[PDB]
Amino acid sequence: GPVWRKHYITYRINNYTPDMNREDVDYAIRKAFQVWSNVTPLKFSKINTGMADILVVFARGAHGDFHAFDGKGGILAHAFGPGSGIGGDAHFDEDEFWTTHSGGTNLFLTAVHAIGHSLGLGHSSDPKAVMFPTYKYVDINTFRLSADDIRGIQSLYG
Ligand SMILES: O=C1NC(=O)[C@@](c2ccccc2)([C@]2(c3ccccc3)NC(=O)NC2=O)N1
Ligand SMILES: [Ca+2]
Ligand SMILES: [Ca+2]
Ligand SMILES: [Ca+2]
Ligand SMILES: [Ca+2]
Ligand SMILES: [Cl-]
Ligand SMILES: [Cl-]
Ligand SMILES: [Cl-]
Ligand SMILES: [Zn+2]
Ligand SMILES: [Zn+2]
Ligand SMILES: [Zn+2]
Repeated sequence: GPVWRKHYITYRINNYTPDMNREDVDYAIRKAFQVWSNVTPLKFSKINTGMADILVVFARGAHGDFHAFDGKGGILAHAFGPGSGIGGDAHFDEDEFWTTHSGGTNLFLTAVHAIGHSLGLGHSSDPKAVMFPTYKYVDINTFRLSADDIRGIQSLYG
C-alpha cells in the first residue's frame, strides 16, 4: 500500500491538548477510530503503556519531523502512512483551538481524516468525501463516511 499487515492495531495518546477536557479528547479519538472499524475488519485498541502502532500527538511549530506546523489556521493536522516507528502516527497542531462543538476546529472530524491517512488512504477528489483535503465542519450526530471513502478503505482492508 503501504497498508497495515494486520487487523489488530493499537493507538496511544502521547499527550493531551489543554483546549479540551480529557474525557472529551478520549471520546473524540476513540470514535474517530470506530468510524473506520465500522466499515472494515480493522480493530483498534487504546493502550496506556508500551509502543503503539499509531501515536496521537499534539504539538506546535517544529516538532521533530519534516511537517512543521504553522500557527492557528492552515495546517490542522498531518499523519504518516502505515509503517514502523513514526509510520501511522497522527499529529495535531496545538496552535488550533480543538473543540467538541462548532468553535475552533473539531477534533473528532479532523481525526477521522488524519486516521484515514494513518491507514494508508490518500485524498479524494470528490468535495463531499471525508478524505477531500479541505476541513469541513459537519454535524457529528449524523456523521457518515461518503461512499467514496468506504470504497477506498475497503479496497485496502475489506
Ligand atoms: O487544508 C488542510 N489543512 C489540513 O490540516 C488538512 C486537513 C486536515 C483534516 C481534515 C481535512 C483536511 C491536511 C493538510 C495539511 C497540510 C497541508 C495540506 C493539507 N491535513 C491532512 O492530513 N490532510 C490534509 O489535507 N487540509
Ligand atoms: Ca468491523
Ligand atoms: Ca507508529
Ligand atoms: Ca495550523
Ligand atoms: Ca490549542
Ligand atoms: Cl498530557
Ligand atoms: Cl472493533
Ligand atoms: Cl481499547
Ligand atoms: Zn506535511
Ligand atoms: Zn508531525
Ligand atoms: Zn488529508
